[PDB]
Amino acid sequence: TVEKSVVFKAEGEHFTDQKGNTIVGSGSGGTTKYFRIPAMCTTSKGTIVVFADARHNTASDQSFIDTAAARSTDGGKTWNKKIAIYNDRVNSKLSRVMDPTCIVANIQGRETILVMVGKWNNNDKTWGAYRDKAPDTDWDLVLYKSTDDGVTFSKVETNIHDIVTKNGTISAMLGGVGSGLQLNDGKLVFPVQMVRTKNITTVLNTSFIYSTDGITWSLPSGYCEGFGSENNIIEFNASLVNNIRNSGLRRSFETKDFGKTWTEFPPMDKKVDNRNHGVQGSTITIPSGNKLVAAHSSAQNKNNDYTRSDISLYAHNLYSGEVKLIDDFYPKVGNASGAGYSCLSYRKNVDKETLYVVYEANGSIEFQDLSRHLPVIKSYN
Ligand SMILES: CC(=O)N[C@H]1[C@H]([C@H](O)[C@H](O)CO)OC(C(=O)O)=C[C@@H]1O
Repeated sequence: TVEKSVVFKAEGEHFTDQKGNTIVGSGSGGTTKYFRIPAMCTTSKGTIVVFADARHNTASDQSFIDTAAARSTDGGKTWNKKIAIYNDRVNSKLSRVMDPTCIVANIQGRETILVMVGKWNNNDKTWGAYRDKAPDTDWDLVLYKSTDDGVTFSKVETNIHDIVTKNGTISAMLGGVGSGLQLNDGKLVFPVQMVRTKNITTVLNTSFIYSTDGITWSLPSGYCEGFGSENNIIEFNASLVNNIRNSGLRRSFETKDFGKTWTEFPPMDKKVDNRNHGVQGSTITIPSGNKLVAAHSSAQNKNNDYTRSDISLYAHNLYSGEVKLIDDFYPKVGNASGAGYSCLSYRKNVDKETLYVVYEANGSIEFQDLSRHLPVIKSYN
């Protein structure tokens, strides 16, 4: 409901910690240096909540990171900002909570926003390098919830570290990045990515965790293949269908038996090319009369490298398999330090439909209202 705004400004934000002290980052004036990995959830009140890594010192994945949250009640025009989740502060160089996935859901009648992030403290290498232990002792996956429309967040005591430990073949697990979903039966579903222990031949796999209450979670028995593992899931006739990052063409599989076996989903499989290395992308459904349409954002990556230019919106005809570029909403070369991620959010509140996007823009997170494209996306079925 603004057409375009900056949510978090690289070298332009100041945050305080739990005691009220400023967090002196490496940006000019001690600001947070860089923002990455935006996740957006919109509530039934019309409130927009945006999470992102506040990477205080560098754009690097292995650095000092807190999860920042921004809340807008005026359609994305102004943003109220704070830290939603603080890292443990064991190591000032490496302690981090990162890569948010959010869900807005009604759980037993209460509208709740959930945010899940991975947490590390002493690991100095990329998470894919730690495959000895089940799970890695430095890792954890933490879940916070808000029941007051995004204003306060508190930690949820979960059985997630236990189901991973009981599985015995997973070194670490992370959300798929962006947003999860609530199924038509009420269950919460987080798409997940997992690094398997060193003896499993596949390093990475994709799957999901599910819960009825947000507290006790379960893993299905099967695994989808991994590719670039960041992924989202959509519900389509109670198949669950994911859409996975891959170097080159994105992949899409379907489960008809709730996570026991996955087979390629032709309407979305290999339809968008993100070229070299791959990028995270956001995929959601939009109802169109009694049919569904899948809306998707990811980078065109015209330079075929880490600059991941041209973050675009696509519509996927779930019936015919046709794909159409609806809008290249950020038609710029990104910063190779960390670029190209995005998150879509669609909501219809009473009779008002909104389609919003948040994305990485040279270290900052930008917001755009894309609702003007809904007629065109809704026609693709
Ligand atoms: C936890 C973590 O490392 N996440 C990072 C992810 C990961 O490194 C890669 O998917 C290999 O596993 O890569 C990137 C990236 O811009 O490509 C950003 C994420 O923050």
